[PDB]
Amino acid sequence: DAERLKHLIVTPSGAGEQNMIGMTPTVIAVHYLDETEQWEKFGLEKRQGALELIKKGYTQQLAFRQPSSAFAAFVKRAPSTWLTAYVVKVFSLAVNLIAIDSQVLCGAVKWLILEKQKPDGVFQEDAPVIHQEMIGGLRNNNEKDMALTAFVLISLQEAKDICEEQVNSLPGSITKAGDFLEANYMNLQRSYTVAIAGYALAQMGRLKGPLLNKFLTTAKDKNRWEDPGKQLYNVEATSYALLALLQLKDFDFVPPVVRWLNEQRYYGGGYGSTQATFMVFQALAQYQKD
Amino acid sequence: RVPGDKNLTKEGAAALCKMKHLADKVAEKRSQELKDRTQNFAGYIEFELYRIDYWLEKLNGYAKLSDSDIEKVKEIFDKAKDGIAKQLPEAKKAGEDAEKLHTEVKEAAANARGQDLDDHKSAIDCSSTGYEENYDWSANALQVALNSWENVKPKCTMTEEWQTHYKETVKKLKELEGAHEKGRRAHDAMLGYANTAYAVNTKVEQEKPLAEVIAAAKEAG
Repeated sequence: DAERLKHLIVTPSGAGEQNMIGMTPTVIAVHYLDETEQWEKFGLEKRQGALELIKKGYTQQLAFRQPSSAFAAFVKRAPSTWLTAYVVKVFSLAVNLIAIDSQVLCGAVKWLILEKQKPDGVFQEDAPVIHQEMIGGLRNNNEKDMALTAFVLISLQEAKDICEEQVNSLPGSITKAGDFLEANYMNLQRSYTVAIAGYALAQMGRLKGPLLNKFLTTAKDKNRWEDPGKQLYNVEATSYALLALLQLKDFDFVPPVVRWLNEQRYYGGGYGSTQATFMVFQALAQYQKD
Repeated sequence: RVPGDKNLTKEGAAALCKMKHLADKVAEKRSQELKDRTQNFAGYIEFELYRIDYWLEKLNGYAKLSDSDIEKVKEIFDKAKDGIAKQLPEAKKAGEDAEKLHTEVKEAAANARGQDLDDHKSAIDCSSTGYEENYDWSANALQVALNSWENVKPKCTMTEEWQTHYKETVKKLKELEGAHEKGRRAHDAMLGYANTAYAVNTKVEQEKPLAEVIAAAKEAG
């Protein structure tokens, strides 16, 4: 399992978007190897070198942090709600790996809540990312308000314990975004949005009743959350859906889902693999943990 | 246990299982949901007041605005706070009522479920009521379950002291649901004003001219 993950140790480089594309593989590979305990089969001496590359990616990313605590590809470009939420998502997972500045992370979380969350709980993207390949299933844009609100809310839930004391509006922001998702869940048509909003709601104990029935029923052959289209999006959605199954403590439906994800033999990679690499390894490392 | 005229039927045993189940879901789940959701409404209204204030601090994107232009934005911001604050005395009263009403709803349903359980006990299985879960735990669902029992109610039979607590559960759950609605109609009335103010902040940060920010404020109401 670890011999195929050597290509994931990437030296981060480039502007605000490219830095997070290059940073992503190294971060989740260290996280997968710590949890699954495969550092003896990979190379024990290589862990320190990987942390320095993650610190290198973290420090280079701060060159793109705007006076508003928001992120964009370049400093003179309008900040991206998706990019800021993604930075919050990678830094939330890298707190155990490298030293993350709490003001940098909690400033971004507070900017998302104060600037980009609409009064109805919906997160708004007013300046999309140039690299559309790094957003995964969000690219279709079919149900933009529902899928982007699930994405940002997942990032806020992962940064909740770190920023609860610095961002006083975080608790209420999380429930307001979860209210919108819960109210419009049963009308979702895309299997990708069922899995990303399913997990966002599962994180706050609201994936239950008819919402839990629709979530488990959109799974084709009780193993995958497949949408007719991209095989990269299906791996990403089934990873968000596996993280919801573990959160629900439903260790009855989990075995054939993990079986399918393993049967794919997905090891990350370059072009377009940002969300599928981050999510397939976050979900497989969590399955091993639970 | 008192003597009666008719034997208990399948539709009589199922009505008893449903009334115990509805009271259990109200005492352990529904009551808390109605309280949390009613009290969150007042917190959202206050957040929009606090949030507009933070945008008002930025008039001291926003730096590109001329002296005359900032007064127009400030006026729009001050009038949105007026409309949002107008809804706060009804949403605070709803959340204060839902604090007292929750404990009366939780208590009455718990008492109605301890005597209703002893009404089954040989005891009635009640496994088909959990299968036929429709997740409707309103005072109207509790009422139609009581109405269905009242039609198949054998006058050997048992006494109905549990019914006095169940009748109180229905009455108080309607009051609790009415407090949820009183705070829902206040939250929704606050949305128009908070949307106008949100649309201005976005247009002002996108450096759109004064005519554009005013046009966007008008469309969000």
